[PDB]
Amino acid sequence: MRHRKSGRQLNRNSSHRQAMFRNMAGSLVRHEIIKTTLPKAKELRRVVEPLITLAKTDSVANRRLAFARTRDNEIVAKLFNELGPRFASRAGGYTRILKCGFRAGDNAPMAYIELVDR
Amino acid sequence: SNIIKQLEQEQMKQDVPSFRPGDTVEVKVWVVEGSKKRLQAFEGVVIAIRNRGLHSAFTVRKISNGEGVERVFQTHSPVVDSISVKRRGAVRKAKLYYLRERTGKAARIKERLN
Amino acid sequence: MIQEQTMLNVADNSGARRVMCIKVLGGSHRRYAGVGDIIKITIKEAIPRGKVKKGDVLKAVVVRTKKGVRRPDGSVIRFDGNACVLLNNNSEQPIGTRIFGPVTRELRSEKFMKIISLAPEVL
Amino acid sequence: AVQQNKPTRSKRGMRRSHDALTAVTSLSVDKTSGEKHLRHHITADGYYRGRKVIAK
Amino acid sequence: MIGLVGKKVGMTRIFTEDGVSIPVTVIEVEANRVTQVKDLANDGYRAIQVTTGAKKANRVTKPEAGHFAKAGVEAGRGLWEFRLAEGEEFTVGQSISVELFADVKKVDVTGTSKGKGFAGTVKRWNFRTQDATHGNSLSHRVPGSIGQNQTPGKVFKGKKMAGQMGNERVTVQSLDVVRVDAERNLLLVKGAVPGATGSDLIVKPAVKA
RNA sequence: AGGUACUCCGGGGAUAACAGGCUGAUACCGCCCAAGAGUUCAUAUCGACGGCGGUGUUUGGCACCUCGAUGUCGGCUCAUCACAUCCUGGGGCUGAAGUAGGUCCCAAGGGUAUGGCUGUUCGCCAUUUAAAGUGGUACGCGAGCUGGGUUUAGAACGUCGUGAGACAGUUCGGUCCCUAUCUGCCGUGGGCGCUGGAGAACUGAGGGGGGCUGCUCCUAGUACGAGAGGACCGGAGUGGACGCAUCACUGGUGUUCGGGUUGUCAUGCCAAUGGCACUGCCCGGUAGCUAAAUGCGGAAGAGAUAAGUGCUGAAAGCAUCUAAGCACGAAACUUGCCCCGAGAUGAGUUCUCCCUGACUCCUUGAGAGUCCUGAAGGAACGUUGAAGACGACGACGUUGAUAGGCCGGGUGUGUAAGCGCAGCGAUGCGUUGAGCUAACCGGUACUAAUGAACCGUGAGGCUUAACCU
RNA sequence: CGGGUAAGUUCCGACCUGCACGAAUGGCGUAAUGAUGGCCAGGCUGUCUCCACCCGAGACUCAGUGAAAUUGAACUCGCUGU
RNA sequence: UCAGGUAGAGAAUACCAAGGCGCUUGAGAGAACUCGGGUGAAGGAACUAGGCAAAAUGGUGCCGUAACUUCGGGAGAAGGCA
RNA sequence: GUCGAGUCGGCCUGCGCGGAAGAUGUAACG
RNA sequence: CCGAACCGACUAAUGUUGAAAAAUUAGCGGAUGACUUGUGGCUGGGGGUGAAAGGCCAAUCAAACCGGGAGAUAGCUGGUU
RNA sequence: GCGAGGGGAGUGAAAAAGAACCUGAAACCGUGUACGUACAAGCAGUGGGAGCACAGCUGUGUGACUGCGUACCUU
Ligand SMILES: [K+]
Ligand SMILES: [K+]
Ligand SMILES: [K+]
Ligand SMILES: [K+]
Ligand SMILES: [K+]
Ligand SMILES: [K+]
Ligand SMILES: [K+]
Ligand SMILES: [K+]
Ligand SMILES: [K+]
Ligand SMILES: [K+]
Ligand SMILES: [K+]
Ligand SMILES: [K+]
Ligand SMILES: [K+]
Ligand SMILES: [K+]
Ligand SMILES: [K+]
Ligand SMILES: [K+]
Ligand SMILES: [K+]
Ligand SMILES: [K+]
Ligand SMILES: [K+]
Ligand SMILES: [K+]
Ligand SMILES: [K+]
Ligand SMILES: [K+]
Ligand SMILES: [K+]
Ligand SMILES: [K+]
Ligand SMILES: [K+]
Ligand SMILES: [K+]
Ligand SMILES: [K+]
Ligand SMILES: [K+]
Ligand SMILES: [K+]
Ligand SMILES: [K+]
Ligand SMILES: [K+]
Ligand SMILES: [K+]
Ligand SMILES: [K+]
Ligand SMILES: [K+]
Ligand SMILES: [K+]
Ligand SMILES: [K+]
Ligand SMILES: [K+]
Ligand SMILES: [K+]
Ligand SMILES: [K+]
Ligand SMILES: [K+]
Ligand SMILES: [K+]
Ligand SMILES: [K+]
Ligand SMILES: [K+]
Ligand SMILES: [Mg+2]
Ligand SMILES: [Mg+2]
Ligand SMILES: [Mg+2]
Ligand SMILES: [Mg+2]
Ligand SMILES: [Mg+2]
Ligand SMILES: [Mg+2]
Ligand SMILES: [Mg+2]
Ligand SMILES: [Mg+2]
Ligand SMILES: [Mg+2]
Ligand SMILES: [Mg+2]
Ligand SMILES: [Mg+2]
Ligand SMILES: [Mg+2]
Ligand SMILES: [Mg+2]
Ligand SMILES: [Mg+2]
Ligand SMILES: [Mg+2]
Ligand SMILES: [Mg+2]
Ligand SMILES: [Mg+2]
Ligand SMILES: [Mg+2]
Ligand SMILES: [Mg+2]
Ligand SMILES: [Mg+2]
Ligand SMILES: [Mg+2]
Ligand SMILES: [Mg+2]
Ligand SMILES: [Mg+2]
Ligand SMILES: [Mg+2]
Ligand SMILES: [Mg+2]
Ligand SMILES: [Mg+2]
Ligand SMILES: [Mg+2]
Ligand SMILES: [Mg+2]
Ligand SMILES: [Mg+2]
Ligand SMILES: [Mg+2]
Ligand SMILES: [Mg+2]
Ligand SMILES: [Mg+2]
Ligand SMILES: [Mg+2]
Ligand SMILES: [Mg+2]
Ligand SMILES: [Mg+2]
Ligand SMILES: [Mg+2]
Ligand SMILES: [Mg+2]
Ligand SMILES: [Mg+2]
Ligand SMILES: [Mg+2]
Ligand SMILES: [Mg+2]
Ligand SMILES: [Mg+2]
Ligand SMILES: [Mg+2]
Ligand SMILES: [Mg+2]
Ligand SMILES: [Mg+2]
Ligand SMILES: [Mg+2]
Ligand SMILES: [Mg+2]
Ligand SMILES: [Mg+2]
Ligand SMILES: [Mg+2]
Ligand SMILES: [Mg+2]
Ligand SMILES: [Mg+2]
Ligand SMILES: [Mg+2]
Ligand SMILES: [Mg+2]
Ligand SMILES: [Mg+2]
Ligand SMILES: [Mg+2]
Ligand SMILES: [Mg+2]
Ligand SMILES: [Mg+2]
Ligand SMILES: [Mg+2]
Ligand SMILES: [Mg+2]
Ligand SMILES: [Mg+2]
Ligand SMILES: [Mg+2]
Ligand SMILES: [Mg+2]
Ligand SMILES: [Mg+2]
Ligand SMILES: [Mg+2]
Ligand SMILES: [Mg+2]
Ligand SMILES: [Mg+2]
Ligand SMILES: [Mg+2]
Ligand SMILES: [Mg+2]
Ligand SMILES: [Mg+2]
Ligand SMILES: [Mg+2]
Ligand SMILES: [Mg+2]
Ligand SMILES: [Mg+2]
Ligand SMILES: [Mg+2]
Ligand SMILES: [Mg+2]
Ligand SMILES: [Mg+2]
Ligand SMILES: [Mg+2]
Ligand SMILES: [Mg+2]
Ligand SMILES: [Mg+2]
Ligand SMILES: [Mg+2]
Ligand SMILES: [Mg+2]
Ligand SMILES: [Mg+2]
Ligand SMILES: [Mg+2]
Ligand SMILES: [Mg+2]
Ligand SMILES: [Mg+2]
Ligand SMILES: [Mg+2]
Ligand SMILES: [Mg+2]
Ligand SMILES: [Mg+2]
Ligand SMILES: [Mg+2]
Ligand SMILES: [Mg+2]
Ligand SMILES: [Mg+2]
Ligand SMILES: [Mg+2]
Ligand SMILES: [Mg+2]
Ligand SMILES: [Mg+2]
Repeated sequence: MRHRKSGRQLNRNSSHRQAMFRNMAGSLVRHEIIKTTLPKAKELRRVVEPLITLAKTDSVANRRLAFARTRDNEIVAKLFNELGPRFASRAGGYTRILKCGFRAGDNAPMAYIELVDR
Repeated sequence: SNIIKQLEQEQMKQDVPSFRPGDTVEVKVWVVEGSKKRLQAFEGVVIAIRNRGLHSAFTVRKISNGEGVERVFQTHSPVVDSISVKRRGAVRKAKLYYLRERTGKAARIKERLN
Repeated sequence: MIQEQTMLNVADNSGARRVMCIKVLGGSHRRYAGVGDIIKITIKEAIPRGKVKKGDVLKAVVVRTKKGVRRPDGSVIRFDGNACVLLNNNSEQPIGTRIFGPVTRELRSEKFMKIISLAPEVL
Repeated sequence: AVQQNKPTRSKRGMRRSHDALTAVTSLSVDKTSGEKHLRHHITADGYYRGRKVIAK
Repeated sequence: MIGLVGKKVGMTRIFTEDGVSIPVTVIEVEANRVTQVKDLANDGYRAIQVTTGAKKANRVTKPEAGHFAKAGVEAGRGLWEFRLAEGEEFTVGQSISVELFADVKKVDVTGTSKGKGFAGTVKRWNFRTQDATHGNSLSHRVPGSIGQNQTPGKVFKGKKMAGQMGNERVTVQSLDVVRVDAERNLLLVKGAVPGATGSDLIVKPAVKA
């Protein structure tokens, strides 16, 4: 049973999952749109959108939290200097997912995920 | 959740004093022996607190007549007549289960000055 | 929560120091004895000139347990060890004359009133 | 564990009576580009619900 | 004696003044609305059909809406029947409230138990496990033997095996009625009842009593 | 003349060891006669000398099946039946005062120990229990587990033998394979049917589950008894074991939350952080799942009975429970309780909803085709769920709280960072119960749930009644 | 027979009635040594009472590739009998 | 044959350098059951042929250490403190 | 003594009754 | 003596149409010696070699492998249009 | 896909003689049509037999329902 549980295992262990979404969150902030599998995209929302919410309040402590969660200073700078202000009046929902068919190699269901003002 | 909130709010005590893990508290509980009702004191260190609304509880540890005893009180129970802090303790942890392996000098808790 | 093979301390001055439960009395397949339950015991350690000897088989009433007792409001009382009071195998009256440490109100019955009266504290 | 008797071609077909594929019920038509597409998916040219959502 | 349809709100406790904590299941019983009365002449048996709660119009089909409209009542979230005793009478469109239980001491509560999915024999039927060690090969939670030998040469019907567990109708009998609160549409029964929070419950006066 | 357990080939179920079969001497269980025992008294209880059966349970006889293989003793797991009944229920007789027994009859609903020793089954012992039943099921169960014993190859002792070797003598060591086609069984779907289509609520043929019991108290120290002792009947409470549900409480888990900390590498460095070391090691803990947690259950009642007890009553002027007639009588039976259930093809009922076009051809009929039409509803797709292996089932799709985010709260952890102060410094203190906080609660259209398209039709056979036209 | 255990067909100490020990196919002892055989205790624990939860890899679904033993023929049910 | 850094007695071990790699099916899901692991209330060998497996102990310095002995041992006995 | 027409128990013989408990399911007329 | 490399193989689980015709994983023994290892040499089938298990002598051992006597013989089993 | 493979064109008496090449059997696997088949229990046939389709009352195909019916070899 998994009654009321949240989060996808994605056939990984916990440290792999955490590292993967740290990399993928960085790619989405950097490129503003990426293509990935539909389940990974849905999981990425719960990682990236709290980072943008954090970036709405610029302070030393918040930059350090964001650095702790991304480990990339170029990503932290873009979060606080660009994305935070771009989304300052939006109450959540900073990303959108667009389904785009099936991967050739393994028939995986694919999707684009982008920032909503891209 | 408003229905159960209303049912729980009307039963909650309004005079529970503030206390922390590490404090020494005295709890007065009702004891019935036949037709008579009287208050019995239980005084010791608060080693755990469960904050859960009407279901709040706290655990008090004492060494009584050569034996360690723990009592888990249900905070809003009418069996508990009153609670009072005798001494304020200075600890770091929320739960002081490590005191179960300590006696005498090793089980002392520094006083919290404030 | 006492079962066969559980070792218990002795809360009296009968002379026994350590006893082992060898039967939970009072029912087929009965698993556990708690506070206020009668068990069969064997004496595993005794003081030299006491009233009972190592290897004796007799009865006892459990008076303190680590699992504890629940009260009608949901509260719990737990002790640091398991302890019992030795009883005569036939009359089920205590063998010692003194009781050590606290006991609980679960003993407040006609059968164990002597224990209640001798105890230094009843919780 | 293994069969004692060779199953027949009839029984083989009966087992496969649930294997047939199902065609897509119907495709959707983009209101701007007129492309057909899987419903709730973008078109081959990058439209969704009439908006050019992605380049190429 | 008829029952009422309610909703499992959750569990809590009622402290009494004498120091007892009573665990209770909180059941919300909104007004049950009589949608059809069945009788011997037309239906061969005596019962009422009730509805309760509310339903959004665009999820009410035309066959359902016409049935509610004939009774003159607003659509509820479902329909349930209760057989009538010999001296019981109701009329279509009548509302029945939780005050029905005002003087009822004990009730039976029926619900759909929580779903455990596919369950093994240890959990489903309380089978004992085999050795964790002492040489056991791949057979720690498995069922063991399932029959005899050449006689009878088959497995008997009703053999206890793994399969779906829970998610089925269950009745718990003879629960104390702790409080009837008609102003808040509340029924408080002592103890637990089947089903998850939010699920439908059927409450009737206890059959054993 | 011998050995082979270091072994080998050709054969045999022509022929043994296991299990089946036939048989029933033997075994076990009934019964008949009644010498006697029992103060008297054959029959309360035993029953000598002898007699007659039943079972298929023992030890055996036979050699019919299997030697181109039907794996063994014991344990473990899971059972199922019989009744010659161990407990509980009902009863007759007693050498039955009571309590407690003896013996026989009825009764198979449910229940029916844990340990020490030994490979043990068994048995003895310790301590329980209402009781610790007897048997059948390949001495039930190794394509379910074990492998201690028996029964390969190593080695030794006693013993036998000149010796190789041997011994249901002993001793230490010694590979247990199989991905389930069919039957069966547990679950879960798809198809078509049920006669116009569709959405619901049902009826209940039939099936399954459940059915155990202790102790204390009252009745009552009453009845009984010289005392010692000590009830029936009836009532109340509280347990054991078992079962179902649940998570409010008490707790476990909680690699998705917070903190402490060792070694090391990195982010330029300080400070702050991250990676790796079993989650590095640990301390706490939310939701969920859960037992040790806490609610509930076994029934009462009814019907027809078993053994047994009777009423009235002749045959047979009496007597007689029986022949006619009438009445009691048990956990067994049929119900009552819970669940499934119309594929119940004997395919049932009730409520509601929907469809009221045109034409042509033919072999002329429950015929075929084209045009127009496309309902109720369904499905699909999407967002999903204390629903779930997949199907299925439930919620929701902008006329929207379905999921994520967001806002507020709760909970958990336990006073973040930065700055300042004190101290030589480790560190302490202030800002500060701070900061962070999953699955929780209450809100909120910010994101994603698209207009459509698809399936499903167009008033529903014949015959005969009844009623009206 | 004694010891150990509530209880000990094993173990230890004895007795001698050695079925069928016995002196280099050596007798009786023996400190140390042994992945050697037997027995007991402290610690320790999911071995067990009695299992619960969790993390991973399979099992399950989708896409790609794609085996095996076996097989007289099958329209391959229960029971009681034969 | 060669043998860097930090910790370390070390060529053990942990994390790294130079250098080299992610192991030639993937994507989901988050049932039973199997495999490899983590934690567990109360009890603590009751398990079993047998404590099998697991849990546990574990370093350095110092204090201290019995029977027995072939005088070497036994001995890191045991136990304890920092 | 009353009561007023049958009564009693051997033998042989036909058919029946009890004696009569078993294991997956009626299951000892197919 | 403790313990890596190196040489072994006591226990358990897995695996048993294996990743492997003897392994993997966690533990285990020896580890300056009757030690271990490279290269080359020698011993030949009733023969070798053997700290001895009938062990080993190319995945073969109570008498190796290959070819020949050879279509050994088969009072046995199968089959025979 | 500057593929594989194929369709045309052309050669030839013939290309279902196209190089995976004379003939091209059987097992085995398909597409199309006719009839049967979703209340029915077993060596699957045989005797009886309705209905439907087809070709000219008959011939062919199918076979509802029903009596009977446990393969072959060896030993
Ligand atoms: K269960
Ligand atoms: K010979
Ligand atoms: K031999
Ligand atoms: K016989
Ligand atoms: K016989
Ligand atoms: K008899
Ligand atoms: K044989
Ligand atoms: K049995
Ligand atoms: K009885
Ligand atoms: K009797
Ligand atoms: K019975
Ligand atoms: K043993
Ligand atoms: K024996
Ligand atoms: K057998
Ligand atoms: K086996
Ligand atoms: K066996
Ligand atoms: K078998
Ligand atoms: K079969
Ligand atoms: K039944
Ligand atoms: K809980
Ligand atoms: K919890
Ligand atoms: K670090
Ligand atoms: K009479
Ligand atoms: K129907
Ligand atoms: K939301
Ligand atoms: K601070
Ligand atoms: K601070
Ligand atoms: K806080
Ligand atoms: K000699
Ligand atoms: K000597
Ligand atoms: K050894
Ligand atoms: K030894
Ligand atoms: K390392
Ligand atoms: K799955
Ligand atoms: K050398
Ligand atoms: K040799
Ligand atoms: K060779
Ligand atoms: K030779
Ligand atoms: K040709
Ligand atoms: K061909
Ligand atoms: K036929
Ligand atoms: K043959
Ligand atoms: K033969
Ligand atoms: Mg959720
Ligand atoms: Mg995978
Ligand atoms: Mg890690
Ligand atoms: Mg066969
Ligand atoms: Mg298929
Ligand atoms: Mg579920
Ligand atoms: Mg068990
Ligand atoms: Mg194995
Ligand atoms: Mg295993
Ligand atoms: Mg030998
Ligand atoms: Mg042979
Ligand atoms: Mg035999
Ligand atoms: Mg026999
Ligand atoms: Mg024969
Ligand atoms: Mg013969
Ligand atoms: Mg046979
Ligand atoms: Mg064979
Ligand atoms: Mg067989
Ligand atoms: Mg009987
Ligand atoms: Mg019966
Ligand atoms: Mg009954
Ligand atoms: Mg022992
Ligand atoms: Mg033993
Ligand atoms: Mg057997
Ligand atoms: Mg048996
Ligand atoms: Mg078998
Ligand atoms: Mg197996
Ligand atoms: Mg063995
Ligand atoms: Mg060995
Ligand atoms: Mg096996
Ligand atoms: Mg269906
Ligand atoms: Mg039943
Ligand atoms: Mg809760
Ligand atoms: Mg907790
Ligand atoms: Mg934890
Ligand atoms: Mg630093
Ligand atoms: Mg690194
Ligand atoms: Mg590394
Ligand atoms: Mg009754
Ligand atoms: Mg008469
Ligand atoms: Mg009863
Ligand atoms: Mg389902
Ligand atoms: Mg807090
Ligand atoms: Mg910090
Ligand atoms: Mg918050
Ligand atoms: Mg003895
Ligand atoms: Mg002894
Ligand atoms: Mg001896
Ligand atoms: Mg000798
Ligand atoms: Mg000799
Ligand atoms: Mg001599
Ligand atoms: Mg000699
Ligand atoms: Mg000699
Ligand atoms: Mg010697
Ligand atoms: Mg050695
Ligand atoms: Mg596949
Ligand atoms: Mg059969
Ligand atoms: Mg180094
Ligand atoms: Mg290394
Ligand atoms: Mg799953
Ligand atoms: Mg898993
Ligand atoms: Mg496991
Ligand atoms: Mg562990
Ligand atoms: Mg534990
Ligand atoms: Mg803990
Ligand atoms: Mg513990
Ligand atoms: Mg212990
Ligand atoms: Mg034992
Ligand atoms: Mg045992
Ligand atoms: Mg071990
Ligand atoms: Mg370990
Ligand atoms: Mg050391
Ligand atoms: Mg007769
Ligand atoms: Mg029967
Ligand atoms: Mg070797
Ligand atoms: Mg190894
Ligand atoms: Mg050594
Ligand atoms: Mg060494
Ligand atoms: Mg030669
Ligand atoms: Mg030999
Ligand atoms: Mg070889
Ligand atoms: Mg030879
Ligand atoms: Mg010749
Ligand atoms: Mg030849
Ligand atoms: Mg070409
Ligand atoms: Mg030619
Ligand atoms: Mg050709
Ligand atoms: Mg062909
Ligand atoms: Mg039928
Ligand atoms: Mg049909
Ligand atoms: Mg069939
Ligand atoms: Mg026939």
